[PDB]
Amino acid sequence: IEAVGKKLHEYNTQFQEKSREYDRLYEEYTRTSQEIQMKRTAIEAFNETIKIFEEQCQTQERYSKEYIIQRIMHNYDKLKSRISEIIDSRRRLEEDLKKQAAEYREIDKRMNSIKPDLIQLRKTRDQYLMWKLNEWLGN
Amino acid sequence: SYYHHHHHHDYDIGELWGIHLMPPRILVECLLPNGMIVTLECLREATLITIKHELFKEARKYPLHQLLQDESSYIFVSVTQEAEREEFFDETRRLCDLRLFQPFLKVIEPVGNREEKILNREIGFAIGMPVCEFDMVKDPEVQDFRRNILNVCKEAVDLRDLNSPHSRAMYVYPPNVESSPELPKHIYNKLDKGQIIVVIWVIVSPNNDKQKYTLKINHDCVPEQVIAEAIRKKTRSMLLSSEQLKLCVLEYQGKYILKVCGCDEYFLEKYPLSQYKYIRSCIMLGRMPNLMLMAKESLYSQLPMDCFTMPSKSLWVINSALRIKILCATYVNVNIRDIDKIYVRTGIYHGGEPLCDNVNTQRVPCSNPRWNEWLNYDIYIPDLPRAARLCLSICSVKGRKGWGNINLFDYTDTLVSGKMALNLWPVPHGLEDLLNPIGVTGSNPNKETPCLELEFDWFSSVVKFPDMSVIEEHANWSVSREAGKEQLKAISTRDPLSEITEQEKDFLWSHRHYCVTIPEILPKLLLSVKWNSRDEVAQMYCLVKDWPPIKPEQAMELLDCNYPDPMVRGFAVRCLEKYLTDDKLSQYLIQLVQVLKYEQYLDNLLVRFLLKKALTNQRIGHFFFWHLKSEMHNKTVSQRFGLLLESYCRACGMYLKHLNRQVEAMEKLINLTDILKQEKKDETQKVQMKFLVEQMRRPDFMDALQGFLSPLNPAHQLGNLRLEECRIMSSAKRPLWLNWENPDIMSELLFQNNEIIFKNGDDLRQDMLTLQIIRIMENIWQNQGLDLRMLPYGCLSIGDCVGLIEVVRNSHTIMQIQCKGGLKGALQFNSHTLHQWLKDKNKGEIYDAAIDLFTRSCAGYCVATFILGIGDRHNSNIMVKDDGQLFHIDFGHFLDHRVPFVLTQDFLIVISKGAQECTKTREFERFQEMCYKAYLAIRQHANLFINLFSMMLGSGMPELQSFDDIAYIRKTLALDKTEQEALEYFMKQMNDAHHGG
Repeated sequence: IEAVGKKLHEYNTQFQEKSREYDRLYEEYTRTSQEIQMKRTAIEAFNETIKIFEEQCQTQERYSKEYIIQRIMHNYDKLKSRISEIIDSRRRLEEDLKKQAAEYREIDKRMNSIKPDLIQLRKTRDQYLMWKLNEWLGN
Repeated sequence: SYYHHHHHHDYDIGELWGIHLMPPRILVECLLPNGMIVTLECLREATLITIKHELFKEARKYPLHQLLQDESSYIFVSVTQEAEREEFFDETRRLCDLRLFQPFLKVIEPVGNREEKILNREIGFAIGMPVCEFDMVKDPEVQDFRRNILNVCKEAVDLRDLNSPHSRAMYVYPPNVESSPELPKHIYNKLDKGQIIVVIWVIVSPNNDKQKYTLKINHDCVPEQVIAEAIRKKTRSMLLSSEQLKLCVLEYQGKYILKVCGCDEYFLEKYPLSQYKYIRSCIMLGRMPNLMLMAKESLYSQLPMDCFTMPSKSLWVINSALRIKILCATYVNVNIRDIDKIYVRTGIYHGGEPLCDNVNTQRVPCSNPRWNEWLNYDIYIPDLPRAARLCLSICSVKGRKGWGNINLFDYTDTLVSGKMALNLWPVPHGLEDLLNPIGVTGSNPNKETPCLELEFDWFSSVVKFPDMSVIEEHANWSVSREAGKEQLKAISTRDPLSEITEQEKDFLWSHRHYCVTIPEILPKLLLSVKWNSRDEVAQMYCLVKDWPPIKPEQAMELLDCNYPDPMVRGFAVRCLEKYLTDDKLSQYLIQLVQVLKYEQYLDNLLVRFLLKKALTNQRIGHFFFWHLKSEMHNKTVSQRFGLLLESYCRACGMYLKHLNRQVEAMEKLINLTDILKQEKKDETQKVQMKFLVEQMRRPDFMDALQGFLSPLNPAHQLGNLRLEECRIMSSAKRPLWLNWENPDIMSELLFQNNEIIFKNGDDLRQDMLTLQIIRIMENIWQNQGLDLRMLPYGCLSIGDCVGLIEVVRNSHTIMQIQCKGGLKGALQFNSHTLHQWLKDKNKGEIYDAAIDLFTRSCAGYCVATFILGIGDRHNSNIMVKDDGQLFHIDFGHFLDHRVPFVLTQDFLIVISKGAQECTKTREFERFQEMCYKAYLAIRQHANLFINLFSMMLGSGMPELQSFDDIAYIRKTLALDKTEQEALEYFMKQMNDAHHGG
């Protein structure tokens, strides 16, 4: 070794400290995407469900009103009280979602920032290749 | 598969959103038409007919009940977690089985009064997507496809009814046959009485009794001849004159047909007996075939169905150089450091690159990105080939120093013009190196992420042009401006990724007309065209029109990403229609499915080919369904495949019902294995198995997992679960070892108790491909007469990283063999009892045959494994059967990143015990010969494997992106070298790894 010595080897194990951090940052990235789409189809599920519970308390309108013992009662009191728990369930889902988006965009950011750096340290190894034969690779 | 590749030596001649598993008791909110919500406490395994009867028992408590109708006048409906509303007609259905989201049911009367029309939209279930998410796509291509495809469906259904009973029987139960009638001469000699002994059975129940009748008959003796000779035997009597006999073995010859005992095969087609795969396997394996006489009545009785319904200006004559307006992407992700930027790189593409493509002015490296540019690409408009594509991406590197694609033409032939919004795909995984045309990305709005807005040139109503105008490019070749050995059909014999010189492209194009004589050069010729000249291309279209046909092996190359042209592909498809047989079709069915990804438009020639066979040959239908369903989670292909699946399901017939059993069954498995893998069920084997068995005992499981067919081979019925024999193979992601009684009339009787691993974890796809390639090699070998014996066990991917693997009985890893027997501190490799292990099992003249098997198989793998550069083999990759045979499992990691199977001393000893080394024994000499013949044989058929791999580029598989990955296999098989040249190379690699040539 003459000019820049075996200093190009400490550059290689360090190279993996990000080459693998890519892989690990990527699966986190890939995972989180489905995670989101799960949440997103969940909300439509919520929607049509919410949508259904109105169609019910509005059935016992002109159908229950056609009399007004009288205590055909506590049913309606709670049919509202459940709707509350659903709208707030969906509400909770919603905020969990855009956080995961803000997360998704973050995971995207740091990946579209390593990539070029990871690639700029790729060929510095490959160019200076000529600098038993083969021994430097192992460790 | 039939036996367990076991030779007989010297025989001679329940859910809810968020929750995995609903409590054994939940409260379900029932909702009635009177407005009153009741809350019923249901057992999770209860039928809807039981919950309904309850609801209407509880109704008389709840006022306004005077408004409630007859029980048998209503239907339950709810929101499923696929976010849909579903009328629950099949009230047999268990609570836990109706995918459910929130624990509620809502009563209503059967609206849509076509009960039977909505039933059938089951299908979404088999598809894994509601058949109504289609009933809503704007894209007319889609709506057209669904409509225009049913021709094939109508065609197929006809081609089955035409011939009334037999035809169906033959649709279902296709004959399972090798595609050569000629029988290898190393098989013929295991025969060498010239012929074979079979045992044909007759059941005479309710006397239960089964009677054998052993015949020693011709190997090529068709099944009708076998039924005859069998009825001769049974009926021969001291009371029948031979004349009287002959008119009986007649007046009931053909009331019967043949059936493999124990599974569901049926020889129903005039073929040499030995051309059926069952018989040929019985030979190789040293087994006496057992077949059954089945009354046609009792076959033809089994088969119902026959049900099918279906409830639904100018030209290239333009004088301007193509421009495309790039507006604005609305989203990105990063915020500046130094030499970082953003710009929309654009290209015009036909497979790979016409025209010097264009990166548009780099402006604002972050803040809301406008470009408002026009992009002049340096080709004419009339020069654009049908299927030319806009390729774009955004990514940047280091400007100073240190993604989406679009069909330029509609499926309509119309040139694309005006406003377009293009949601972009997240960049792949081993990609920024490019701009990415390979991308399925062809025709591709996504969902809500980065979105480019576009503007295409506009000049009054534009389309492509009937082959009328096209053919009329005779004009060009009648241009003779004569002011200016042929030994080059060597380069037909040249692997597809050989990469050819511009100098050669010119040459081939020059002598283009002198290839309609050497037709197999077509691929190379097609590569030679400058595709950005409407002139060369239109001439091409015309050669192609009446080009001579080509072998499906070669004719497949024209279906990969490199040949994206309706005219090229049509010929290709017409080669496959011409002579690619149901046998070899299901060998290459994976690739043929994958290729569909680069097919530009939904409606097209290849799909219609495939769909039709799949609808004709139920054995193909099965894997066609499964290979497509497997990838429905992948949104780049979902819509295409979903749509393909719907047509298929709507026409396959009774089979649909079978497939759902299959699908319900796999749903249960995927949910169970999940619990164990996740839901903090990282407790202990003992606890887990507790759970495993409690769960499979519940009647929902019992029902789902018992009367179905093996997705690995539907001939194999799967009856009742052995249960005692079921275990979490734990020792991984938690794979399940499952055990089913084989409900066959001659079940244990005559051949098996059925076994299979379900694994929820690994991506099975690569394994799947490599097992496929092993089979293919094994086929090259057997035909060429050069007998080596691989064991490509079953392996089916059924969804995202989920699948079934075939169990092979009486087989062990070398490690197992090593632990079974021995004390000491050293290993000894049980070099003894891995040979002594083989001396036992195989005592006697059996031994020689077992050493042979080992030797064969060992050599087989040794090559296959080097060629494909797989895993890297140790003692828990390598498996031996009592039988003698060696075989590799868990290949895993594909095409390398050299010499994965290093022959340890253990294996050398097995090639009969030699003292100080066994590097030079005549047993080992014999062996080396085989390898050199094996490698040299696969060498001879290299282009095939290049293709197979190449056709397989459209698939996630991190192991296969680029053609340069297939390069490895190009190296390993010898790059430029001669046969006798490369033979040397292989040896150099044998010696380098072994330390002893």
